[PDB]
Amino acid sequence: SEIHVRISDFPTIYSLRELRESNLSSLVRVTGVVTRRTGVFPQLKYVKFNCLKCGSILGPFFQDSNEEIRISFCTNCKSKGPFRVNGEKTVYRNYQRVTLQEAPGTVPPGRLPRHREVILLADLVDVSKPGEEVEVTGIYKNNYDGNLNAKNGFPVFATIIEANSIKRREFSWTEEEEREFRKISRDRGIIDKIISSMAPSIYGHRDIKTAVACSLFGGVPKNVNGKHSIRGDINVLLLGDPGTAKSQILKYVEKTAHRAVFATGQGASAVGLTASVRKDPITKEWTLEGGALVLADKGVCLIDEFDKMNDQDRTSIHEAMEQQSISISKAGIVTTLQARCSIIAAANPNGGRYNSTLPLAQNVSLTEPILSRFDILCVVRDLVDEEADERLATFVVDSHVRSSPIPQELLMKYIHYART
Amino acid sequence: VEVIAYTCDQCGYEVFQEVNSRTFTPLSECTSEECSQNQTKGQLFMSTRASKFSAFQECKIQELSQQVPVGHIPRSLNIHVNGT
Amino acid sequence: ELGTSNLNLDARNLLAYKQTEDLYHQLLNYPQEVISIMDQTIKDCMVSLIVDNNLDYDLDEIETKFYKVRPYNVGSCKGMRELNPNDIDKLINLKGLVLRSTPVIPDMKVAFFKCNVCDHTMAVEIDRGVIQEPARCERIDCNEPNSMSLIHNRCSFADKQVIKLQETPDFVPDGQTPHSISLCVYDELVDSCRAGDRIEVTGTFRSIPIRANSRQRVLKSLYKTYVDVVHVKVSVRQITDQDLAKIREVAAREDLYSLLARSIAPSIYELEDVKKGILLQLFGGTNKTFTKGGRYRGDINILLCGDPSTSKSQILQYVHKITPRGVYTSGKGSSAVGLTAYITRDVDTKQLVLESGALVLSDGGVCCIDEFDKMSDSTRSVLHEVMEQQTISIAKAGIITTLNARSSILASANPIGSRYNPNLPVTENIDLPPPLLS
Amino acid sequence: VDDVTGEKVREAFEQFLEDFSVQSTDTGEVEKVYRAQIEFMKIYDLNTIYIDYQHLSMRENGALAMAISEQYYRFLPFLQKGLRRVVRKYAPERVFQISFFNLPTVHRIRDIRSEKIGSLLSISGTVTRTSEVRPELYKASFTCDMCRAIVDNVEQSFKYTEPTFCPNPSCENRAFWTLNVTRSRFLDWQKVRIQENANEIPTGSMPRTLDVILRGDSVERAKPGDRCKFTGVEIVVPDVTQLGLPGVKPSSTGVRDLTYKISFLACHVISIGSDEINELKEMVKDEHIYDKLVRSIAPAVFGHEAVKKGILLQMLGGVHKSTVEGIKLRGDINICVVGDPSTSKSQFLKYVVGFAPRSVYTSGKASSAAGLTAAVVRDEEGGDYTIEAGALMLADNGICCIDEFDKMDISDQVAIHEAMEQQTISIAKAGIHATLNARTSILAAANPVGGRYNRKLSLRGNLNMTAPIMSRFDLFFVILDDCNEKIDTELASHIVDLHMKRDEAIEPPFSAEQLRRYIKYARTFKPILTKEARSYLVEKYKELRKDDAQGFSRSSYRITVRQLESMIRLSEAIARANCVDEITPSFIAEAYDLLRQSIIRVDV
Amino acid sequence: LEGGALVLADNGICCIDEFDKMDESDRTAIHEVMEQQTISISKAGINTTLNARTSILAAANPLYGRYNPRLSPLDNINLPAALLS
DNA sequence: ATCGATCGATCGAT
DNA sequence: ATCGATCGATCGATTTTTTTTTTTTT
Ligand SMILES: Nc1ncnc2c1ncn2[C@@H]1O[C@H](COP(=O)(O)OP(=O)(O)OP(=O)(O)O)[C@@H](O)[C@H]1O
Repeated sequence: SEIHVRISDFPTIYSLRELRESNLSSLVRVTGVVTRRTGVFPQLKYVKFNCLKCGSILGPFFQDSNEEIRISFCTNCKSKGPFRVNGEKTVYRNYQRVTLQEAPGTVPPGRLPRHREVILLADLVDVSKPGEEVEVTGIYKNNYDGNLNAKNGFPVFATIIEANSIKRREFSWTEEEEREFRKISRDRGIIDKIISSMAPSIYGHRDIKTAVACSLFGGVPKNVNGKHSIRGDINVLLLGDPGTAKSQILKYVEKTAHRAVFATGQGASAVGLTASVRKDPITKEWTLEGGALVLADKGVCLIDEFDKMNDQDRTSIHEAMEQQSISISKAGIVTTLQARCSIIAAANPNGGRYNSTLPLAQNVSLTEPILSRFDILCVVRDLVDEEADERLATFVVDSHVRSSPIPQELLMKYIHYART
Repeated sequence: VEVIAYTCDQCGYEVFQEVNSRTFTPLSECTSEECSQNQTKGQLFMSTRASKFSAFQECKIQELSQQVPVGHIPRSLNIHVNGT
Repeated sequence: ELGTSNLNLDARNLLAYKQTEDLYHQLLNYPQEVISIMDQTIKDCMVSLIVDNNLDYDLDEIETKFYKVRPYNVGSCKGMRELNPNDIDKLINLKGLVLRSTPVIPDMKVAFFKCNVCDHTMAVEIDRGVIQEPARCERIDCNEPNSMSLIHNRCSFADKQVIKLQETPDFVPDGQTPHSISLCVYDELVDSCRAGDRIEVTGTFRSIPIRANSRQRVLKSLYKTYVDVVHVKVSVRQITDQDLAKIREVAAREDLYSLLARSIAPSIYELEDVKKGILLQLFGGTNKTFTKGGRYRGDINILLCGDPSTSKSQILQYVHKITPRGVYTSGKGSSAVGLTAYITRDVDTKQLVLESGALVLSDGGVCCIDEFDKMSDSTRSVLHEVMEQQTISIAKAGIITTLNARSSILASANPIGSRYNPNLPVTENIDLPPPLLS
Repeated sequence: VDDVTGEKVREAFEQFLEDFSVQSTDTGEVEKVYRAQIEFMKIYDLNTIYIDYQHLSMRENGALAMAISEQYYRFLPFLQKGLRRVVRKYAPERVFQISFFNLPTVHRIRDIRSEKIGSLLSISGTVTRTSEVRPELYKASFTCDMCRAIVDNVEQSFKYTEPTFCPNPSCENRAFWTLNVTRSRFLDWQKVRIQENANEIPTGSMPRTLDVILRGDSVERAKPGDRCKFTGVEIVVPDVTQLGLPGVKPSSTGVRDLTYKISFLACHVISIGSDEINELKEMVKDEHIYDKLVRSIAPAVFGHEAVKKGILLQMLGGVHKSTVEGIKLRGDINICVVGDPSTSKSQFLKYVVGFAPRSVYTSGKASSAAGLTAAVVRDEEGGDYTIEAGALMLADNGICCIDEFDKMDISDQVAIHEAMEQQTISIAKAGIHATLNARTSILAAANPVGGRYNRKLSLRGNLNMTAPIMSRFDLFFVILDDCNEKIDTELASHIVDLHMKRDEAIEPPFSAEQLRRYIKYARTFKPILTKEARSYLVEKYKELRKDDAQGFSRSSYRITVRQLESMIRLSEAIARANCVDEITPSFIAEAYDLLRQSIIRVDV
Repeated sequence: LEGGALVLADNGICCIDEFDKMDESDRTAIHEVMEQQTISISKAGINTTLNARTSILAAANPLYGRYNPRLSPLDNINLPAALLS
């Protein structure tokens, strides 16, 4: 018996720290990085009173997000027979407070990102996940209270906002979309335009992209009653070449992938590459997290040049691909974390363009057993060839002239539609 | 101080209120009988030159450790030094 | 002439002299009231002095200016810990260096008031330790019984600045603790006292109660105590014209380039060419800012090195006294973080507070360096920044600050030999990198 | 009375504010101009004004400005009310903000005294810990729903409660509530605390900061860690956290004993501490400027010529954009120039570091690591994992310079190389994931392992570093120094004049500023060579690397195909300097030849 | 504030053990305590340098396990040369 | 536990 | 006699709070 529209793009396109009382009470779409949040709680929704002296049910009152007053004199009489809520006939709803800081990539230099409260009601609640890059269309207000008896000087109601809508970083299929979209699928040669739509601006190896096409497309686990589901995700590996587009491609997959996370090698890109979290009740509740792959589950892993990685984090490397569930010893809290991610790897060969004609075990310091978890090895080349760059440099120059493949929306929907 | 000395100003005299332990509840207004039953009660606050004081020191006292049982712990004992 | 007022008195000139022999007592019995008559009498004693010269200082208004006594050297007070209860209010000679200086505290003088009507501005001074506001009323008079409006920005104020001070009277009873001292002060006494400085500051004793609950009217028993800070006594340069000529004379002297060097480190023996360098650096260089940029300064830093216990360290120990702004730090005890931007929590205000580093206070004047060879590799890098930019860039923590440090520096060097030994490579002997060394 | 006492100065100032402070006539800046300060303000109607305090100190001879000083806070209202009365006289949803400037003197925090309360005062010092903005009330609807509210007014002093007069109504009140935000006018505010300046403080006492809230449009104007001139609005606020101080803190003697503290409001602040385009057209006409821009580059340095140009070239990158879908093609550029120490290669970095805006520099040895990395910062407290950028981000879309990559070792060479691929970098440790944007032009200098040549040294192994970080930067551009008696006299001549206080008269063709503004004019361009001469560039790359196949012991490299990419960004840099879009092959030859010598430095 | 040790031992003898394990933080202080007549703290707002008249004696153990006669002097010692000088 | 405000009545004024 | 303000008895609300297991850095 209820619905509300999320609607659509409403610039704004304002960030965080830029907002004003001019923006208050009027809906403002806003951007920010998802942060820690409370668990979903029941909301008072519609108030009602079994009261005291005056009789039940008295009928429900509409409150509140969030005020609910004042019930002075009523329902019989007045008081002391005064209004009080009862569990019966009282509608409720899900509620979640959330923290979302402004995006560090959008963070002005040397200035600390600002914290922002994130309100959640109805369907919007719990749909968000912490650490996500996200957009929100809210309404900025002085809301609420104001006491805050601490301030006082200068007297203010601490600002809070609930976005009508939320969107992950930064699309879904529909009938009329998928239906003709199904008609695309019937062709067999579609496989090629999948290479054609693979990385059209990249050119590159049709072969290297083939392996790209493979793990990128995903697959069934598949479960074995009542035991292991084996591994439905591809662990992708790339033997690099200096000067080659290799580092660039996974980045294509980045905006390509519905769910994607790239921590690169180490030093270390986000984040710790593993779950370090210990609580700490106190303080205030602390926060718990897993490895980098925890951020995206069923989403493919993105990493490059493990050679620059520390061996400690590199243990989780072979670790993640193995059990397909994350685990660590710190500290008192005990669980079993299950994360399933396709895993991409591209690392540059030791030394020169090609390490040795001798077997890649000679090529790489990395152990075969840890490499063993890699089903696909992407090896590249080559020594200079005459026409080779004519086939590319001419391609490349024409690429930069800007200033066949499926539209990425279709192809990106294609896989997600498939994985779903 | 054992007893504050308030002074009524207007009615004057002298006020002495006992105080025990760590705290006290200070008197106000005027209790002076000249200001008693008269519409005007004199103002008063403590006169430190007037009121008597007592020097108060204190110390914890640890056990000699030979007296102690083989187990448990040394017992500190709060004491409060006063006067000469 | 100066119209400075605030006379510092003497104490004791009431002894031995007559009369005032009892006033010398009577002042020590009740110093507060004594200053009250005396600050006023000085006014009339000025006014009485001016009537003989008749028209003075344009004219009678300079007498309208307030005068006051700031008496010192009252007997000799014994440390702090000795202090008697009987001593409640009397002048006290004291010594100690300031542990902490609090931010200036505002105080009440004359409270400002208003009613609902008219609204009207009638107010009464804070006066005593209480503020008594009439229920009504000014304007319309009337009455009527309106709440009395108080705008605190209108009412009078003055500075009272709290300083906790740990005295070091020595003669410490043992096992007595290094007790400290509370102080409030007032006006010029406020803020005029730098923290960390041993001082003769004198004042009457003071103790006042405080509410236990800080809600309930109940006060906690015995009163907390603080200093009345009656008087202070801690311990651009403008040179008189004549010795300046002696500079022009001493400059005419032939050996000043040398004779000054013997006076540079008279305590020190030989190593004169070493003194000669010390002689140059203090006067080292001249600023060129050009049209823009430039600023190679005069800043010149020469590292001393050689045999251990050459008394090479006595120079810097000595030179440290020399420079108006000097710097001296041992190796490995000083860190690159100690050279700039501490940014520690104030911890009294419960908020992080940025602090200039060793190099920042190093900025200006000479700087001595112990164990520069022993210095951390994170160290010298902040210095290489100083070596080139003549500045320190702090982007760390919450804020970006690229701060200038322009200052002389000299490092003490201890050869790893420990003897430098005959022959050998030169630079390799000193250790440290050639880029650092050259 | 006092109503009129300020009202006197009111009409005194109201007429005064109407009156012309502009003495300049004819050429100008011929009056009024304060009314124009309204007019241009009426252009954007931002409800604020800049006005000089000094000019009021002029006409009234400061006598009114005297009233502006101590009697300020009390007399604030008469300023704008008459101004709004002037507004009502002139201009038409109305609340205003006044900003004074050019105050007689700046005062220190230690300089601060109680007599200074209610008196506007100029102060400066470094910013610390700015706070996020929260709306303040000062005007709002608050009244009891019984019988009706109808009351929006006053309650401006910080309480913010409460409603008093003509409640409820009609029952006696007082009463209770009701604050209505739906009808309220709010503004600002963000809170900050200025740290006292470092050079001011005597060591080692340390400075004592106090809180300065930023009211008015001055909010958000604050940049933390910056010393800035502050207009006074000195005031004060009650402090309930002072106990065991002790007082005396006087009471109302319903008892809450007054303790007021120093809170300095920021009313106004300054961060310190047309025909020009004709010059461009006058500059754009000059052909020799292509040479002149170079000779005007860095006179503080002696010679090295072509090395200079690239500096400018690093100062204007390529399109750093497109071409879809997709990936955004670079963009940027890189150089690390190396050679014998005392080459004064330092001349370049310190040149442009104090030259180009937001140009960042480091010792290039101990940042330590983060530095550019996230710490990641601990603790909080109350939390952990605080993410610093740090270091080289802030140079974003700007030229970054460092020294001796061999000094920072490999540990950060990883991420250093990382930022060179992904540009913007993702970062954290056991914290929340993040991807930080760094798109930054980068140069640096790492001294030769021998600091010499070693001419027979292949530059590849000569640099003490990996090829990818090597191949990433196009290009390093080695140079060497040796004694030349002609130049030794030239060095003896040219260099000492640098040492010289004079002659400082010697100059390059261009003022560094006029070229820099010209830079931005050059920055505006997005020259795109789609010209078929680009095809000619291809074999030029073919002819570039067909020879480098044999042998590999020469400058190879390969050469890298990315070299053609920079070959793109080379022309990307060239056309901007020449101002023409779509460039030319002759220009293409230039960047091509540039690489040639760039590459030949790897020869022998 | 509560001081002690060197500050407490000033104008008197200070006996010391585990002198090799006093590490750096102590060594530099007593390194300065060899400059004697001073204790220097630039820490916090405290800039003071207070007189330490302390008489100094510390017995310290040779490099592990015990001293080896074959070991040359100063190789056996765990203390810095400038510290022994 | 005490302090705080509400609220009730009553004795004077008009 | 109507109205008030005045005092008092009525009513009810406010009184403690930071240390030992940690963890990314060389
Ligand atoms: N086959 C190719 N087709 C098109 N462009 C290419 C190709 N190979 C290389 N490039 C170009 O070279 C660049 C390679 O950069 P990338 O992001 O791949 O880092 P990387 O070279 O893999 O780093 P490293 O080689 O040091 O690991 C890209 O900008 C790309 O445009």
